[PDB]
Amino acid sequence: IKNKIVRQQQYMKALHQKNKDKLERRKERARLSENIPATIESKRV
Amino acid sequence: TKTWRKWHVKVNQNEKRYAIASAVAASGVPSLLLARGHRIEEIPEVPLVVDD
Amino acid sequence: YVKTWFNQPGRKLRRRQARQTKAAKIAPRPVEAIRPAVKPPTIRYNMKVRAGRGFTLEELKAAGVSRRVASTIGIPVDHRRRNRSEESLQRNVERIKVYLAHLIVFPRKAGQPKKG
Amino acid sequence: ANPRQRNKQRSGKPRLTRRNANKKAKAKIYGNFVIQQNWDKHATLRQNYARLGLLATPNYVTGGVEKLYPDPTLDDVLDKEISIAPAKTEVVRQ
Amino acid sequence: KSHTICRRCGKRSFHIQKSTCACCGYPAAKTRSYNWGAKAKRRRTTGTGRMSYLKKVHRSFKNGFRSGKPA
Amino acid sequence: ALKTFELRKQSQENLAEQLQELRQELASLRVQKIAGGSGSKLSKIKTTRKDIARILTVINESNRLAAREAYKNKKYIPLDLRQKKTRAIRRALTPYEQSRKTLKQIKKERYFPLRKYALKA
Amino acid sequence: MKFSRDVTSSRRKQRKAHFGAPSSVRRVLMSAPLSKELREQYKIRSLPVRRDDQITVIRGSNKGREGKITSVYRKKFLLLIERVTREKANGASAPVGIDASKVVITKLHLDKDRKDLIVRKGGKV
Amino acid sequence: PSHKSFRTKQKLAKAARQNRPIPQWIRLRTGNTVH
RNA sequence: AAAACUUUCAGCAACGGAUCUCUUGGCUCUCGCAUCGAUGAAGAACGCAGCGAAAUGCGAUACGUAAUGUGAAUUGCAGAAGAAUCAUCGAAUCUUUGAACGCACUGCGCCUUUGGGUUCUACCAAAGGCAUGCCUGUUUGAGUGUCAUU
RNA sequence: GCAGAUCUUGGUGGAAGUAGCAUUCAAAUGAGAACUUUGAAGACUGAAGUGGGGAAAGGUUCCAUGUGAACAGCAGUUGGACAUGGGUUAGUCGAUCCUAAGAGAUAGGGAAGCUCCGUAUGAAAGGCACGAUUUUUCGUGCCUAUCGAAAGGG
RNA sequence: GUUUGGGUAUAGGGGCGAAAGACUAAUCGAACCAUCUAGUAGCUGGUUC
RNA sequence: UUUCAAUGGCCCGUCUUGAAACACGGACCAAGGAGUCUAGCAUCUAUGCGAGUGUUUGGGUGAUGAAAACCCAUCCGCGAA
RNA sequence: UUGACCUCAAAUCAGGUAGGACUACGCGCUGAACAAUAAGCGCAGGAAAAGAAAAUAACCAUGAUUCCCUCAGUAACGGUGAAGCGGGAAAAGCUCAAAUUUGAAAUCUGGCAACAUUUCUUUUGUUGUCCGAGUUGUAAUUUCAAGAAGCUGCUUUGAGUGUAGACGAUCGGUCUAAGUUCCUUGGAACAGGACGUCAGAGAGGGUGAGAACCCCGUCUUUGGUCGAUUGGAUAUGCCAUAUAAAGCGCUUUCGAAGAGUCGAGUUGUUUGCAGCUCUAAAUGGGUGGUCAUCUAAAGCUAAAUAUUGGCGAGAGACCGAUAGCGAACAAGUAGAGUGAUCGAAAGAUGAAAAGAACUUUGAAAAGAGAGUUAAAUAGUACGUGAAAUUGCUGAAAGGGAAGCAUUGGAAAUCAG
Ligand SMILES: [Zn+2]
Repeated sequence: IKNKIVRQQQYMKALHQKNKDKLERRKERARLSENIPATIESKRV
Repeated sequence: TKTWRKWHVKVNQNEKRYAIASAVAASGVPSLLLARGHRIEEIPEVPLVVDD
Repeated sequence: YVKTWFNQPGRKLRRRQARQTKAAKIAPRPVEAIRPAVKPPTIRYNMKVRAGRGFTLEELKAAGVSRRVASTIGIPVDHRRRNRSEESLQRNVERIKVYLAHLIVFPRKAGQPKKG
Repeated sequence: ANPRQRNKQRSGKPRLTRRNANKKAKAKIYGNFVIQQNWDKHATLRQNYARLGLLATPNYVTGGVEKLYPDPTLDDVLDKEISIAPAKTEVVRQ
Repeated sequence: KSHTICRRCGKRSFHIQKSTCACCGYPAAKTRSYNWGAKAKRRRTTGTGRMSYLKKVHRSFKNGFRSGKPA
Repeated sequence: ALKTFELRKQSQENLAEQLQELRQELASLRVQKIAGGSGSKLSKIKTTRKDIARILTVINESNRLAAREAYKNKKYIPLDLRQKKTRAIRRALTPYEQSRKTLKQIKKERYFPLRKYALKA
Repeated sequence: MKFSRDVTSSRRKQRKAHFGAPSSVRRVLMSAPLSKELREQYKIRSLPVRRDDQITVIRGSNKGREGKITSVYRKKFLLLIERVTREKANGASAPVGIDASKVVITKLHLDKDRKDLIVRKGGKV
Repeated sequence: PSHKSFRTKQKLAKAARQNRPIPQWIRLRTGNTVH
């Protein structure tokens, strides 16, 4: 959106929509063995 | 600002012809070409005239 | 109200192209018609000679050009002007005669019915 | 800036662009074929007429003309017949 | 309410009692307009709507308003 | 979908039965959209709508070409079959009558037309 | 220098025309050079990019990569080449767009139209 | 009120439905605005 | 008279949005051309996309149809595979309004033709018509208007 | 080229955290309960209601579900908020029809003119029947706008 | 201890004059809007290294 | 640079008056913000020419931006009584 | 009785046509306060209007209109303020009324019918036929510059319809030279260096940083090629109602010329024009100075000229987000008002969204590790990030002001 107020407003609606749905799945879910934080050391060649 | 500001300037046709004559004569002076900023340090002759 | 002149070089060019457009059409004949020589009407300018509007009926008749064919070959006619002296007559009669000598008139395609 | 110009600025329909303006382009010769074959499109019509042997105007010229190089009693005449005029150039002769 | 929606211009400027629009002068045949109202003119003049037909005409002019079909 | 050239190679009542069939298919597809459909059906809606438009276009042009044939070489033809350039152009003098001249002016241009000439320098 | 009054040298107009171009115009804008071998074989210096063409990335961080064009993204002036991707945080791969001028066409997806286009541009096939 | 012209029902519905959240996918297609 | 507090200075972090650079905008000048509408304009309203609110486009054939050109896209996702949210554009479509035209401003009429139905002297639907002034012609008239008719 | 114009626009201070703005118990729900919900107790309007309906007016504001960004001179699990969907069914009820005071086009007449006066006015102001068909060219007789009431008439 | 809802019509200054008429106004008393207008300044305030 | 010591130091602008003081403006910062363009006249200086002087109404001409530059027919302005 | 005609009606009669909008420029009308102004009203076009002398002049005369320069701040009028001449731009001229075709209404609309034609099945005609219009006058002929009618002997001539090719114009598609070699820096080479290439192209734009050689272009092009539609000529074919029509030149013959208009009186507006009363003439009438000049009361007319609008184009010693249009972005939008009207604020992540997976804390919003990136001192409250102002830490000062100046001390820190 070339209009700065509108692109900001849509982002805030997008951010709320994303955060709400991320925790909708998070509360539904509540894994540790598989999902581990990847770091630079783990990504070292 | 107005568009009828004076943009063009009158000059007597004699003074314009004077300045053009003075400009050509200055072009034939090697020292003025160097001060002008021309790299004519190896030009065979000033004024430089080539064939037709 | 201020009238500016920023279109002065533009007006100059547009008039040149109008002459070029006119010549593009009428290509061999001149872009201007031949004007007569008249003497300006006052004691301050009567010693001069300037261009008139057209040639008088008496001038054309002495030059052998009919008032109907004059316009066809580019000779304007001034039905209002008259020749009060023979000097005006001779000045413009010879102007027409010189113009005729330098003129090349191209023939025209005519209709010719088969019978009489 | 007009409402009618802002209308098509925000529009999706393309502008009706026409490309017709090329200054310095002199009108091409139709009319006479002999004049067309000998007309050089660069020159002016005064230069072209003089080169061809024709008079652009039969009247005085209202200004200075270009100099490119350093140039080196009723009855008798009312009755006289002007003996035509010479054809200077080839095109006039043609 | 002293004004209602005007049938012509669609603005809520149609005076009920006078039965006349204060904006466009409806139902007079001509539209209300004033030279002292320069901003009022630009608010409703040509270009403020669609100009659907004028855009067609402007587009048709270049070819000389030709009709028919291509070869 | 429906190709316009093979559509134009058919008769008007055949084009009508195809249009009726397509309108039924469109109605069924919009019923599927309200009941919960797949992307294929939702994409089929637009194609069917364009196919209806193509059939209607072919029917209308065939109808109008018949009207043009019926009115060919007639003094008066339907307004929608007449030219539509602008209102002003329709009111203008035709090139014929804009070129009408009196016999007086015809004789003038017959006997004294503008001549072709040139001036020798 | 440009001498035509039909072409504008204005930066404002040129950038508006570039970023306002329709897809048919961006199709010309998204052109790539032909490789040396293709150039001496077809007598054509450059061609518009078309899907399934075989190209080699010449410039950028992916200098040297090769692959087919999986999509020409005309609305962004981008070429998505197979296997030239970027690994997001979550593990999905986002294809990396390359400007058409930064690749070189090593093999063309020849059709009847492309052959007609080739011979049209003073070429040979 | 209640005895309302049908044009009013269309007029009221369109005015209200303008006040509606702009879709998420709408933003994803570059740009779309309010008002 | 230590701390707090107040002030000063420096550092960091805030608050704010100046500066700098930029710029599909504006403004000014010049040049070319002449094209709205009863064949319904300008304007207004309402609608239309697989997922759309504005803007854009379009009008129930509704982000378009035909035709011609280009030649393989669209793109946010899904989906599809002479493509296209492409260009050009000579064929069309073009709801309700508006000079706005049967009369009114949710409505109420008249005329012509055709059609439907599980019911046919009824009911229903469809299509095409019905404004004003003036002109030319046509037809039908009126007049204790001017006459002719053994 | 600004220190000032009770300068313009924006930003931010001190004043200043200042001026200020008839319920009780247990339970349930909730991360959270002075404000929600249920039960008990105590009270308030007392048919002139804080009751129950409509007109005009608003326009979805009705209902259900979700959320607790902005609202809330406090707050909320909360609002007439936000989001998502749903909801108004008529031969008999209203409009539709009629007229009212009045308005108003038409006929005409003014007016340089936008327009004004005028409403049966010095308007050719619209019908009905009859007939063996009448020189197969119609004779005879009779009678002579619209808008304005969702409270009037039906 | 006759008001009122909805719809409506419409004259609207002042003196002069017995009246009629006038003599200037008016759109009544006014209000609001937009242009004219950048009305009229011997004045106030400010006027930049 | 901060701070201390000793010494000195009345708030800036505006206005009024012989002069003050009043009085008016000033919470703070940033950005903006006021002798400009044009026509006429006059002086002085410079420049070109000089009993002359002034090309740019207009015409010619200008291929490399042609709104420039370059050229000047007839007039006319002022001066020379 | 029958029938002519006049006048006046009617029809959803056949076929047309008017309105409204735009309105920069143009022509009328109306018109103030302080200006043939603004506002108001009417009507146009691509230009409009004006226009072929009831014009100037006083000359050796000029010669429609318009426009520019000059005349000229002159004459006049009492500050207002011309015009003739002169120089230029562009140039083009004309049609009626008034005449007996009178040996012939010779003229025209419409219906129907064929036949062609087309920007076009959309356009435009032709031929025939019939009904009408028209003698209360339609053609031909004439317009004062003349002219008619006779006469004469010279010079003249198409309102056809094809084809061909050339020359122009408009539209649309198409054609176009040369590095992406080497090294360094960088996330990216378009930077620096090296070696080269093209240039009738070293304009501009794009591409991950300054790109003539990567791309679009640019130049060639003041053209090739392909169509499409046109324009005026040229050559040529066919047709041609010429028993015709013209120009010139001659006269023992003729020569019509516009009325409630001019004008006079008087009242308004500013001599022109309007009202009112009165109301002409025929070498008459108008206008200038006996003379000159012109010929009103009917009409058309290209170009030079104007153009804040319309459809486009090219530029700039212009503005650079408080500027430039009110509006660089949802801009006449949100919003306000019963209404006429009023009317903003608001541009910048990055090369790429790669827009932060995953773990943990929290009810959640978020936080913290982590991750992407050249960079998060780029996290959408996103380029740079000033000051006012605020919190924090450090240092110091402080008994009812503070700022400041001077001189040094102390502490800290610089040249050194
Ligand atoms: Zn209205």
